Amino acid sequence: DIVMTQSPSILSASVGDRVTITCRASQTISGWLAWYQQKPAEAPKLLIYKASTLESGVPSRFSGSGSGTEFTLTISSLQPDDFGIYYCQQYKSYSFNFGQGTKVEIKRTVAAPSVFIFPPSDEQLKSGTASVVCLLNNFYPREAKVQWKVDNALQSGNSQESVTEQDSKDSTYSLSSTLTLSKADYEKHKVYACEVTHQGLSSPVTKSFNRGE
Amino acid sequence: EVQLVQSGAEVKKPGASVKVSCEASGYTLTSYDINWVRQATGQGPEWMGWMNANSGNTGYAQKFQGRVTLTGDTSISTAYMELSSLRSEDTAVYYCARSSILVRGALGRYFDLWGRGTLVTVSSASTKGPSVFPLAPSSKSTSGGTAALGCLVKDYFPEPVTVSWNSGALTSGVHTFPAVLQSSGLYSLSSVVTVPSSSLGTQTYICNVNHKPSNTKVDKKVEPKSC
Ligand SMILES: CC(=O)N[C@H]1[C@H](O[C@H](CO)[C@@H](O)[C@@H](O)COP(=O)(O)O)O[C@H](CO)[C@@H](O)[C@@H]1O
Ligand code: NA
Ligand code: NA
Repeated sequence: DIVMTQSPSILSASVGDRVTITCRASQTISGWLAWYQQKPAEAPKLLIYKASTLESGVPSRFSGSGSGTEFTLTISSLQPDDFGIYYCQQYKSYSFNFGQGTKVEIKRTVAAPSVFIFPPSDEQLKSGTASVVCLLNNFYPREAKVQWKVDNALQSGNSQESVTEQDSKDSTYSLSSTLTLSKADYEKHKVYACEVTHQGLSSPVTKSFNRGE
Repeated sequence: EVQLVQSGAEVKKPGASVKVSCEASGYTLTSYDINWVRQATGQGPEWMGWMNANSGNTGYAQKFQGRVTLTGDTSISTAYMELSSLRSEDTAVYYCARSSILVRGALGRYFDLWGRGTLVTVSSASTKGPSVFPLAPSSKSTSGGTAALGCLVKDYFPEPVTVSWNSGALTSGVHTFPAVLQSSGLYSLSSVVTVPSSSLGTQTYICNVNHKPSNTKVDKKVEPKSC
């Protein structure tokens, strides 16, 4: 095997920036190197082969260089659809090794989240548990603080968050925060509130409902 | 169009074997090599082996010695990968990928076409189908002229679940979140969509949930929240 080492492991750049990513081979591989872009939930997709040949249909902004043990992938003008993980791969010999990737994150202007709240469904309550969902949609940067309040009491230890990958067109994120309670615990209170703090908001936004309205 | 179509996600107990299929469409399977590459989320892809469907010749990476078998059925343009004596650490997404038939000993094993991947999970835990609940639009799920709605897909094992909206006709504005692992050891996720609030009442919104390990296919029509 030939060990492929990539640098940096992560980078953050703005649309229009010139980006370079390097790949080092543990021993010479001549020009037998391919580059791929992997977008979320997708297989890697070929960009370059033979260190510098552009695969048909790949945008002209991508280019590759190097020989032997040191290789570089250049994106001349970074676009929102360029976010993802980039991998180099040697094909000089077994085991046709890939590097550990360079994660490319897109930077953009601050975008405040739009906040939505969902009470539990009547169907779920029938089954004995209440899931309350708070959605923070299409915001930037990813850092956001969500606090749950039930009858104004601050909650702790009964919620989970999930954040999406960056959007391929507008580079924003979305986030869900789900509060889970038993039907008995849910029926003990009235006011269910989701409080959101984010750089794009002048002051925290609260979305709330009263159990039954 | 040229495609590689893979079989669905599977769950297997440790020590068992899994066999994934890969159907070539739009090109003749025997005119190229077929390769298998796996990836566990958080790591780089790991190439497993190659097969020439015309000659019956194969080559495997040393890491998979005596555990993998690549076979084919040229009559149905299908390649197969069987991985045996499964271990928890074999949990990964398995891809099939096309490369050129090389003469001995020319170079060119890079991948110009890939299947979408098959998640294989290795676990002793019981398979559990999800419960699907509506995230109904109400006066509390609007932002100006926009309404949000969705489906909550709760308590399933193992991953993955897929969600489509209106049988794949609705994709704009959809966010299907990455799953969370609950304290129970079961997963959960939500899929949401933002639409005009003026659309509620004329448009129909149905989430289509699929959990292949439990053979669960659920359609849930999402309507304005009951008061
Ligand atoms: C007709 C045929 O089977 N062609 C395969 C070729 O096979 C030759 C022998 O004909 C050898 O090169 C191969 O038997 C070496 O195997 P290993 O990798 O050392 O286990 O290998 C290439 C790749 O080398 C493959 O593209 C190609 O389909
Ligand atoms: Na071998
Ligand atoms: Na080779």
